[PDB]
Parts: sequence; C-alpha cells; structure tokens
Amino acid sequence: ERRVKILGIDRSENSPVLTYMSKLAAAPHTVHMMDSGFLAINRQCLVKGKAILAREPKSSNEHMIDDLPKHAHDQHTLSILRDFIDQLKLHNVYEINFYDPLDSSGKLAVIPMLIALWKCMLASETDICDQEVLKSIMNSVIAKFELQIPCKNAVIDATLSGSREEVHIIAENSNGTTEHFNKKHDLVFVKTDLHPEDFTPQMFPSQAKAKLLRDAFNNEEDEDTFPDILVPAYMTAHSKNRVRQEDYTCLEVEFDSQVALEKLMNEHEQVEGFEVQQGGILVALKKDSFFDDELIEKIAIAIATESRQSVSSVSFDLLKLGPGASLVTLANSRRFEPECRVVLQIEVKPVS
Amino acid sequence: ERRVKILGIDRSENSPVLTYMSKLAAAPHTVHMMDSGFLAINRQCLVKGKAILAREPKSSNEHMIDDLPKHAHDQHTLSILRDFIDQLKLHNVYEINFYDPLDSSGKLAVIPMLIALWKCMLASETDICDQEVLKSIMNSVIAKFELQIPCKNAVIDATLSGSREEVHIIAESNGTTEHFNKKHDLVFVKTDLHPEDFTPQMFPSQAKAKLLRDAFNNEEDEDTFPDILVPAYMTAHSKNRVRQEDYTCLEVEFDSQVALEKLMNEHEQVEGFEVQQGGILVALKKDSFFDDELIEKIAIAIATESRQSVSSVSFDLLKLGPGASLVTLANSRRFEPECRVVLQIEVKPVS
Repeated sequence: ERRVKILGIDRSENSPVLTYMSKLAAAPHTVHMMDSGFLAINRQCLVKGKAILAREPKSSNEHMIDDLPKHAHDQHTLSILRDFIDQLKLHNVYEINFYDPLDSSGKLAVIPMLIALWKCMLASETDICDQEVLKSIMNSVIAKFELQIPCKNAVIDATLSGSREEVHIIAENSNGTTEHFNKKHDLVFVKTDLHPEDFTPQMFPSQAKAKLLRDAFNNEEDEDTFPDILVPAYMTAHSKNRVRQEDYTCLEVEFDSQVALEKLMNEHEQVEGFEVQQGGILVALKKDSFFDDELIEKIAIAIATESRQSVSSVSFDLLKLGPGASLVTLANSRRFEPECRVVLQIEVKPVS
Repeated sequence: ERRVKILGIDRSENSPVLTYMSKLAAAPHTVHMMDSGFLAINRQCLVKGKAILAREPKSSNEHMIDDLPKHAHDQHTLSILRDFIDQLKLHNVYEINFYDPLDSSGKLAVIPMLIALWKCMLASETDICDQEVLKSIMNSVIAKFELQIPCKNAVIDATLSGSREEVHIIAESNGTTEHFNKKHDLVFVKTDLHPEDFTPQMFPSQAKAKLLRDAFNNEEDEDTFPDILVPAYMTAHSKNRVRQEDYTCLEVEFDSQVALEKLMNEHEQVEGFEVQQGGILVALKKDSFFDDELIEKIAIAIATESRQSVSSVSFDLLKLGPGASLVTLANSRRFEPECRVVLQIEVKPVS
C-alpha cells in the first residue's frame, strides 16, 4: 500500500507590485475555462523600462534586457522580445527588466510580457502605436515564431481589459459577466510537482462551449438557478469530456487529477466544480473555502492518493479577478489585490 | 463502482412451539431440490382450535378464524380455508388460530395450513376423515381454486411423514436423509430482492428424480466422490435452470447463481446450491452455518453480484422436520430450535 503524509503547510500573501515601485507597467496573466473563455487574474507580468541613451538604437539588439527570469528556452524568448521591440520603432536605447512573466502553470506567457512592455514604452516616448496596431504587431510576432497560443485574440482582449467586469469568450457580444460568479466562488489553480511547466497547449475551443460558458456566467446572477448549469458544473462537464475525448490523449496527471477531483466534488460541498488542464487543475470552491486548512489538506491528500507516481508537493493559488494592463504609479499601485497561495509538502511512500 | 458494507449481523434461535404451550397441531413446511424432491424442515405451521359452540355449524362462515398472519391476497386464503372446513363436515363451531403459515420464501403454504387444521380437528371431535379422504379433499380444494403447487402429492407426503428418514421424491421412489444430514447444513438464503409472492416455475422429471434419489443414497459412502453427491447434483440442476430454454429466470436468480458459483469455487465449506424464485438453497459442510466469517463472505458475494442494491440477506438453517402431529406437553420438545442469521447491508454507488 501507500502512506500519504503532510510534511508542511505554508500559506503566503504578497503584494509584488509594491516591491518594484523610468516607467513601470503591468499586464495580467490569464487562466482559461472550457477552452473557450479567458479570465485576467490577480497575477501579472511587470516591466520596468529606463532610457539609458537619448538616441536612435543601432538595432533592437542594443537595448539591455535584464536578468530575464530563468525558464525553458529563454533564449527563444529573447528573440521574440527583440523582434517585438524592432516593430515598436523606438527612438531611445533602453534598459528593460521583466518580473513575474510565468503563468499559473509556470509557463512563460508571451502575450502579457509584450503588452506590459508596450504599455511601458507608450508612457516613455512619443509615437508609440495604438491598440489596433499593437494587435497587428503581436499577430506578426506570433506567426513569425510559430507560437502556439490558442484563442490568442481572446487572450489579448483579456489582457487589455482585465476581468473585473467580463470573462473573454471567443467571438461568435460573446463575453459574459464575472460579478456574480466572483461573489459566490473562490477560483483556485491547483498544481502538483508532476504537472508540466513546459508544454504545447492542447485546447479545443468551440462555439458550443463558448455559448455554454457565457450562459453559465450570466446565470450566476439568478440565485434560483440550478447548480448543474452554473460555471462550476460546466467546467466539470467539460473536464469529463476532455479526458474521454477521441481527438485528445490526456496526460497521466490529467487523468489522475480527474479521478481525485471527481471524488472530492462528490464528498465535499465546498468543492463545486473543476477542470483538469495540462498545467494543473482549475477548481471552483465556495467563497472563502480557500482559507479552510482542513479542506485544502483533504484536496491535497486526495490528489496524492490517486496520482500513480508519488507527489512531493501540491500548490494552491487563489485567483481573484485582475485589472487590464496599465502603467503603474504610486496613485494606482493599490488597485492590485494581494496574491494568496498555500503549498503543501507531501510524502507518498510505499509501505509494508 | 459500488461499496458493500455490513451494517449488522443478527443471529437468533427460537422454539416457537413452546410459546403456544383446546388443541394445538403442527404441520412442517418444506423445501425442494432439483424440482423433484421435497424435504420437511424444522419450520411449521401451527393451528390452535377450540370449540366455542357445541352445535352443528350453520355454514363454514360461522367459525371464527382469528387474524391470519398478514400476506398477499389473504382474503383468498380465507376462502380456501372456508371451503376446506366445509369439506371436513364439522359438528361444532370453532375459534381457530393460525401461526407461522409462511414458508422459507415468505410465501403462504396452503398444504401445511390445511393439514395442521385437519390434525387439530382430528383430535377435537369424533368422525373426522382419515388420511385417504383428506388427500381427496385437498385435491378438490387445490383444483377448485386452481392453486399452482407443483408435485402436490410429494409435498403432501412430506408434510404427513416428515423427513427425519426420507426425502419425498415424485412417484415413478424416496431416498434416505440419514447420511446427507450427518454431513451437511442445509441453509435457505434470501435477499430483500427475492419475491415473497410468485407462481412456482418448476420442472420436475423422472430423470431428476432418479439423480436425486441416487445422490441421497450415495451419501452413505465416505469414499463416494462429491461430483455425484447431493450438493453437486443441486448445483448441476441450478446451472441448467438458469440456462433452460423453456424458462426465463429472474434477474435475482441469475445474479444469485453467479455469486454462488464464485463462492463454491473459493470456499470448501460451500458444497453446492440451487437458485430458486424465493431464494437459494445452499448445502454447507456440517456446522458451517455457525461460522460468522463464512456467512458474511456469502452475503458480500451475493450483494456484490446483485445488479440492484441489496439491503439484507437472511440465512435459515433447515434441520429435518417430523411429520404433522398434535402437539402435547409430552412431545413439545421434539421440535428443534429454529436458527437464523440476518445481515443488514448497504450497497452504495461511489466515486
């Protein structure tokens, strides 16, 4: 048999923007639901830019790009940045620093990096492109580097507008309201040390799923709505289909996460719904349940118990609705909500 | 999947005859094997009768028949009793009470009820008909009410003679129960999904009768190989019953068959069985009925195979019973205690 032991429970709350505050800009990271809707959350890439020479750059290679947080193929990331910078047609030489460019899965998120950089430059010098030109440039960079970012248009819109009002659903408007969902649920990204941080997204957006997601969000407003047609329920229905998909072979970790969450959902009223993804599990809990240590431990134990390979850690990130990309100032620095997380250290050992 | 949980294990042993110790008579209930042989067991219908008026009854409706145990279509049962009583040509008015008229399947057993009543009257007034006439009256009642009682003649013989010596096999013919009894515990197993009311669907035959007769006689040899003993033949019959082409078995019979075949292969104590509409007749090694561990395993296997959730499984230990008789303070202890064990279970769908 196997014995699952909790070797640590470490909760944290931090306000990263206060630490880094030349111009500073932020662009929110996103998470997706039913492969067709995107939510900007309270995690963001920050870009600090300082003009070091008031003259025309010899080329985009002249700018100093600081310690880019280490990640897989970070040299490719530099190439992408150099190309984007080239298209911005800068008239000064800059020193640029990037902070927190990794998303919830720990994967580099190119879109918020480029948008934060754009916002930084927009406030640094004149003659910087508008939003429409920005989208054209971003599409060019994505195509040139063959980046695999499903529903890039919705991701870009979510990054520019944020989700304190809407969830960005693929065009058919097509968006749904987030107010009521937020009042009733805690959105949590759960990940084990076995979930990959490097992967090619395998998503299956569709107009059918887009409509379901939109209606679910809009139905959160009616207190009388049957739970089986609310967001958590549709996330779960989508998750069940994802692991039974004919044109998708799910990861072992996705399969095991599905079994664990299905059990948890049926046993705990606080676990309302979820959807497994390649980088982790997006879970909907009753409001404030994220702060219930007993529940968190039970979720971690269930996941560790079902995973066929021994898990050593399970992280839980509480995701609040995030604002749209913007320049950061002393005046607006508190528009950012602290980021809450809890990580459990685990030991799953074969025993007599 | 599903989770099977045992919520209770309740054993009991009772001596019902002592409770009613006018005239009191008893007639044994029976169980059948291979649809062709009948065994009188240690469960019996009891009839208490007292004359309330020393005069010719105005009609059979005059007798007071106390609250008959509640059962399906009990008014029909009353009609049968009234007709039987009419044929007995009684010369006094009686108050009659019936006790334990339901068989192992929970089904009303007309034959023991009528024979116990006859024995009661035989000891109450002069001129009551003899055994030969009784059989004629019973045949008339069974025909008039179109009762569906397979092998009625063998059932009647078993009720009158008991099985402390023989198993009553359809005429061609009986076998001896002596050897079988020393080596096995006969147990009737039933779940809450087995019907208590049903039309018996049995297939008696001379081929099955001969197999049964020889098996009982072969029990005598301690060298005789099991494949030709009673438990083995019961099992062979059961396998064919669920495979029959002129019988569509019940869902509970099919699921019971699967469970018992698995149990029989894994446990040496489970020697043979036969599924029936009202339950499962199982042959266990002598005294194995008192093995709590085995009993629980049998219950769990049945619950695991049943497609619908079972909530209880009962086990009745059946000893060989004596023939119908008047009960007296002198023979009241000739009845062996009735042993039973019931398990409460929960079979729940789970993630």
